Amino acid sequence: GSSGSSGTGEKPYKCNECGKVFRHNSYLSRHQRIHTGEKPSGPSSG
Ligand SMILES: [Zn+2]
Repeated sequence: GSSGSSGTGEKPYKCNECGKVFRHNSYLSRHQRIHTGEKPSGPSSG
């Protein structure tokens, strides 16, 4: 799971939820999606 307070990769774009690394942000943002998604707790955006 989340084993590592701070991770350093060879790419400027790396996921924190899983840890995987990507080349472009687009792929990162779209990917992170698989993580996000849950009941609304606090008002962030609307
Ligand atoms: Zn991820």
